[PDB]
Amino acid sequence: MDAKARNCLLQHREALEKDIKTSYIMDHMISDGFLTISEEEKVRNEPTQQQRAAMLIKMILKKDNDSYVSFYNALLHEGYKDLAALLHDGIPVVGITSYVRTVLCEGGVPQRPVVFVTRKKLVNAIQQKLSKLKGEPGWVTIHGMAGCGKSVLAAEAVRDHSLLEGCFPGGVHWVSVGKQDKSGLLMKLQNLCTRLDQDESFSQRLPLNIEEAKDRLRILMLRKHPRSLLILDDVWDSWVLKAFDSQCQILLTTRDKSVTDSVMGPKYVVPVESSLGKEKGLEILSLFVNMKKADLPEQAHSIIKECKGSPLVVSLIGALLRDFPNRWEYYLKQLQNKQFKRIRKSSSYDYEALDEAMSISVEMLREDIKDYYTDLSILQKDVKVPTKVLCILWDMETEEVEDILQEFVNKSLLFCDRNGKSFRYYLHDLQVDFLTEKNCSQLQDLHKKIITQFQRYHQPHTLSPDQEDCMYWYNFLAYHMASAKMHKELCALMFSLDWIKAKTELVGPAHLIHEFVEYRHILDEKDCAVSENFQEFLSLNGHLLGRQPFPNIVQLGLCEPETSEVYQQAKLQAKQ
Ligand SMILES: Nc1ncnc2c1ncn2[C@@H]1O[C@H](COP(=O)(O)OP(=O)(O)O)[C@@H](O)[C@H]1O
Repeated sequence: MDAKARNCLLQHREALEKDIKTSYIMDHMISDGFLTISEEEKVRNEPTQQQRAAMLIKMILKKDNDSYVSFYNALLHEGYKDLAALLHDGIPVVGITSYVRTVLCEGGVPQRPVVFVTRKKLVNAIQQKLSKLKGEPGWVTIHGMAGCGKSVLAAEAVRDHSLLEGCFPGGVHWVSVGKQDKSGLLMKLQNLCTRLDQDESFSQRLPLNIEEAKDRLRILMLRKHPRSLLILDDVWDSWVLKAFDSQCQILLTTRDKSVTDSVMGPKYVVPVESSLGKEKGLEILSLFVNMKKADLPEQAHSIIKECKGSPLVVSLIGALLRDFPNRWEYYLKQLQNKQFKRIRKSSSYDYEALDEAMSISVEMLREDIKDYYTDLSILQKDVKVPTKVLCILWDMETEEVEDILQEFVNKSLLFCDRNGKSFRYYLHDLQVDFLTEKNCSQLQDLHKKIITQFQRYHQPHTLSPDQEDCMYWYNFLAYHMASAKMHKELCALMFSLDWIKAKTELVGPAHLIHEFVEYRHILDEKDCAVSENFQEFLSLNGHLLGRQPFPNIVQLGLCEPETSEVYQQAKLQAKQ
């Protein structure tokens, strides 16, 4: 390579080694043809994250100008903005540019699926509607059935330099919404407000209710993110859309086109066909198995027919065929002879083919990871979970956890959004439904497992927002205990001035109040009454909690009726 390049590479090596995770970086470099499979295997055998990184950078140092740029592009693709900035210095000569790769990563837009086929006519129709917004507020709605590929479409539509530069110089921000209640949407809006004001030029505290969050979003889009697009993935209710109605440009996906009825301004719509066509389905298969479409066996056309146009199902089956290469007849027959049993029968969706594909794929998991996949049945819809949460669940180190999860990801059984060093894992809604149904009888014990494992790494009072899993536990500790039916632990957590103080000072009272209401049904008569004590203490004082300067929770508790357990706890602390 160039002298600029090497000096620059050699110069930033320790910075690179320190921070980069190599797995998805190498996936890109392999695809670009600048890194071999044995080179990957040699890197993956290094015992640690940094030694994997050291090994790779050593290999790249003995490599041409194009590898540097490929590696540069993997860094942007994977969210290593600041490390790539240091490599920009030494960049040699060699619709998706570096600009697109950085803008989308910055906005948290999902990377392309493991295997990806173009859908040009749909992508162009979305881009055409987005180009009609002309720097003014408006709504573009992508609508169609669950799993038809809307979110992949929305991400591809913005994966374009001219559109981005010409229409949205302020960038794009992706919000994963899904089906939400008020406190669920609030959690999403709080996280969004944090993302949109990183340099902290506006309030350090979170919005504490939907009205405040709507207002803060309005200010951040006006003052920080003018001429930008907000992308809302999977909106179920028109009331949710009103929370975002703040003079913005919005692209959203939905199963229900009527979600835009409570909202005003320019409205454009792109219907997505319920089924991927035969040829595109075959193309997905061919890319998974690495052959030309015309060289596919005869079973391929039958398999596509059995997949009923669902790209998730086609992908599950394609990954199986890649993994077990001469079994086309065997897997066609399993798909035709459907053995899986849906209890929660009907839906807004035909599960038949997805259930069977999931069932076959899960069955073929090598035996020492089958139980790990079962554990993921406790993952919720529309929650992207940080690696650390699974380290805790499995008592394993980060490298080992991430390796196991990549095996699921590579089989389309799991998804991973990468922003540089931060890794977050999620399931498609339809996969949550499958696991919940498959493992229904284990679900309580799995929820109990996470609480048991959490209690060896943390204490509730030990939780701090610098750590990557912090908000997961504030948001979902009570949820998991209640799902585990662990009434004792739930009471010990929630019937606590300390917990109220800690949680309200971060996120305010609203979710807490909802958790008291939602989980009260698992409690005996005695604890149910104390639940109500705490709930009314929070509702009474709800305007005060989480607002700086923070109220004295002991003083507030001493204003509760003397029969109240809140008062009795407040009395003890006052003395102590
Ligand atoms: N263009 C595409 N090429 C390859 N796979 C796709 C494509 N679109 C969707 N998929 C597959 O289908 C799954 C579901 O797509 P997604 O966009 O999440 O659907 P929806 O948002 O409509 O529920 C993805 O995780 C991926 O496996």
